[PDB]
Amino acid sequence: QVQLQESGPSLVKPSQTLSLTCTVSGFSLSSYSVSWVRQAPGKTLEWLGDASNGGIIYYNPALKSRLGITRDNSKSQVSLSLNTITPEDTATYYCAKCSVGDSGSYACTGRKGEYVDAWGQGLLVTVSSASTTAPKVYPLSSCCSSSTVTLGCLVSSYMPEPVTVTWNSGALKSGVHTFPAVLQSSGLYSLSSMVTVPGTQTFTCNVAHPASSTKVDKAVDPR
Amino acid sequence: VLTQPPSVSGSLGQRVSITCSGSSDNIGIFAVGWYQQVPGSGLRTIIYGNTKRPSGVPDRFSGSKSGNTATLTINSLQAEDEADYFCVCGESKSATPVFGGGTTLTVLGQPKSPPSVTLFPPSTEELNGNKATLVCLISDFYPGSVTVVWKADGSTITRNVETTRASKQSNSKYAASSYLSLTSSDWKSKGSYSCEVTHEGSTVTKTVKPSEC
Repeated sequence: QVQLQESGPSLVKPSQTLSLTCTVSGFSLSSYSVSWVRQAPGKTLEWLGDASNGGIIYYNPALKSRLGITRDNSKSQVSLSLNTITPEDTATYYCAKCSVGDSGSYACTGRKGEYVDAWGQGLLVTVSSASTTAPKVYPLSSCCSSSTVTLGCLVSSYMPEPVTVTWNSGALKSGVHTFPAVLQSSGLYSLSSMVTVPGTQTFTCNVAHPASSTKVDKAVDPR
Repeated sequence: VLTQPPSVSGSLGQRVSITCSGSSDNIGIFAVGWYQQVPGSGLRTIIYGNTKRPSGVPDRFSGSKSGNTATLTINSLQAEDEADYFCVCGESKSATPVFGGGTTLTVLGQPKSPPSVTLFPPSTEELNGNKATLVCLISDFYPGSVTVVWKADGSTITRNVETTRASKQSNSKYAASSYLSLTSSDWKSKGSYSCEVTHEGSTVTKTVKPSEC
């Protein structure tokens, strides 16, 4: 069964060096070229380079001065290093096995020859200068117009994922919609949880952040 | 870079096509391939050399090229074909391969649904720290793509906007959110802000006015 597996740190600080290793199984590494590709959070694919089976390493010229790619046949591994990183290097990183034969494909190397016939799992690497950071929790309300008020909490600026959100210690469950987090340009995540409810009822969101050993309860006023 | 439409819908059992467009420097001369990226999963090579399927790719996938365009055609659509599809091509000038931006294919499996939009203004507590975050929460839409436009006093805003990708809800519709991160002075320096969410040509908009909150 052909298989490629990326490994390395999932969180890297800018100006550091991102180092990944690709470990292959089910084929003889020495007999095949292996390429590195990455996919930004929302954007398209960007080809990084190729460790060809002939010993030549091809680089994306836009990144050549920052890229290193090596091959270790005796360990069934190909490696990638990327230096002087910035948040723009946040991406899912893939290694990929090329075919063996002269098609008319340019997908493998930069030049006419082989295509990519097997993809690694992909490793999401996040570039952020931030260390573990507990969230600030802010109340959300629509007080600026129906008869069913919508409330929520903004779980702001935390690292790393995940957080969990409940309302009234879990007694309030219908109407709750907690959303996946966004990664902001500050290097920190934020997410929101919203509750819509149709007169002495109070509403408190309970935010738990295991990595910083923090739990926050924030009362939200449904004015 | 090559250009393909951001999204497409099809029906079970029927035909859909995805076209990728470039110039005579890439697609006119060199071969094009197609990758399939299935939600929350990896890439799969579907086509290489314009028309060829790697072993194990079902023959209802086919590729073609005419002029400066390439096309992936899928017949007898199955649910499992829901994926993001990317074209890849050679480039004469550069050394690298170049890619299209990806076309997200929906195989229609439930009623279409417009997005619900809730827009929250910044909290006083956040404004006390001299920061202002507007939160636009978008839910219950199907198919799972929207585009978000932020406006202040009628002008389009691009900076300090972060929008998540759409994500599946537990009721099988989709959700997303968008954040506009301002300072408190910025927030107060406009008459009104709007989150405009467009879904299949129909836009749903919510507005907050600093003077009222």
